[PDB]
Amino acid sequence: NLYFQSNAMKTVTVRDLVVGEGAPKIIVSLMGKTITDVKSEALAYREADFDILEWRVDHFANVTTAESVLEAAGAIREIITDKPLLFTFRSAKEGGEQALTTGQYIDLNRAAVDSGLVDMIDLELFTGDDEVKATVGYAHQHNVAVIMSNHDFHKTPAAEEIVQRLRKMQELGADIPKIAVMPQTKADVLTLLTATVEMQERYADRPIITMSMSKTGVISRLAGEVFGSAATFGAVKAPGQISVADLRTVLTILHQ
Amino acid sequence: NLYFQSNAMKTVTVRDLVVGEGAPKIIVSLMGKTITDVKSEALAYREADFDILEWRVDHFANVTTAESVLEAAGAIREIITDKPLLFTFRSAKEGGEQALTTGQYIDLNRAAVDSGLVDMIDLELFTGDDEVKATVGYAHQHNVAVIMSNHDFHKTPAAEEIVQRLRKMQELGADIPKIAVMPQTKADVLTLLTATVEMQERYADRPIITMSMSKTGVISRLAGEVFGSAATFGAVGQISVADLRTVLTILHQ
Ligand SMILES: [Mg+2]
Repeated sequence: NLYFQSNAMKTVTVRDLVVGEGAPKIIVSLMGKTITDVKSEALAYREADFDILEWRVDHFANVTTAESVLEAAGAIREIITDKPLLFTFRSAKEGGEQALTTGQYIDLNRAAVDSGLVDMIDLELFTGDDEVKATVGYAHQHNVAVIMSNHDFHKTPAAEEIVQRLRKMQELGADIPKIAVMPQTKADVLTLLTATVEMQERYADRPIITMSMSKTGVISRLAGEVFGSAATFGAVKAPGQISVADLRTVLTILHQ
Repeated sequence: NLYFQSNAMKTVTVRDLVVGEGAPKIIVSLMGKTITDVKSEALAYREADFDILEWRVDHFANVTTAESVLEAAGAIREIITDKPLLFTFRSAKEGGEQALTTGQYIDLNRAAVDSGLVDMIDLELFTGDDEVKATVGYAHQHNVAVIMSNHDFHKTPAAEEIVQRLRKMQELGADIPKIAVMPQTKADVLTLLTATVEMQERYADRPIITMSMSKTGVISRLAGEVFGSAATFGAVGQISVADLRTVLTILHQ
């Protein structure tokens, strides 16, 4: 556990991966219900050309048993030994598969920070300012980086509001602010790109991750190098996801 | 000559190619100075995967000699027998390599129409309203389609102005309005895409082609299926024709 960050090139370096420099990094997510399912996925992903491995812990059936989470994290880390591992429990409020109280959610993340098996944790911006601040501090004290997140699965907020949220994430100490929004029109995709550009230009001093969801928003997953998003999600493995192989092809074609 | 057009799906069909439907089409350009150069380019492009061949006539040294231009169109057509051929003299004012009087430019396009060898001509929006109306009429009377164009190589107009130009092209009878603008900032690229969406959804009853130039605007060359541009330019920072098709296919699903 040790990561670096620079406000000159606006980068975060974890496990030798420099987020915020060069081409957008590909994040793939593990969604298994059991420990063996998580291993099957990790084995299947090991060959794929991705950069960061995200474990969606809300899909894990035994998330309330500390020993089981630790065992599954340990199993992933022994299959994917050199790529950064991001621990993500998506809350029910923001589309996650299970529900946990605020207290449990914070304890889960603190336990993931303690394990030494994860390089990063995902904390939701709207969890509560006191709780967010406390958990960011704890993660940082253990050399664990924080991706702070916010999702709107049904609409796209005004560009100014998207910018405001990303700024608040920086205010709260996020190492990498992250926002995903849902377009209802084609203009909404451009609104998300506008917000990304404005944030990068006016306020960002670290990498940021942004996305417009659905088939309509797929260009937001491809044009990060120009518009300013530092990472993008792909499936190894709906009609609005793009395969990791195809994402890598496009990113390479667009790389400058 | 023969082409079709439909305001239902907003398409123009020329030599079996349906512009405005499915994935955006790829236009490649011939830039040769001599008929021999033009022939070599066309031969080299013949086995590339592109949809429309554009002849950039302003690059042609013998443009003022009517028989030379006709012989060169004939030579291209012998090599590229199945793809639509777009005849384009880019004027000096809009970045073209040579200068012609308005009259000479109109005579050149009329001669192209008369040849029967070209499927489409490019006419510049700002050529002059009387001349544009007369030449669109002439092309149409001979079943030649018109791509009406406008370029700004140094800046991006306001979104409303981009839309206004595209609407004016429609009003003047363009089969396919086309605009290419240069971004000075990242936001300018988004302004071009915004204008594209606005035009296509609110006013267009036919295909439109839009582009934000430079490496910064590459996304405008890839995302036409969603935002509304019907075609994009490639060559056989710039993305190649092979790579362009790869990405367009990926986005088409
Ligand atoms: Mg169309």
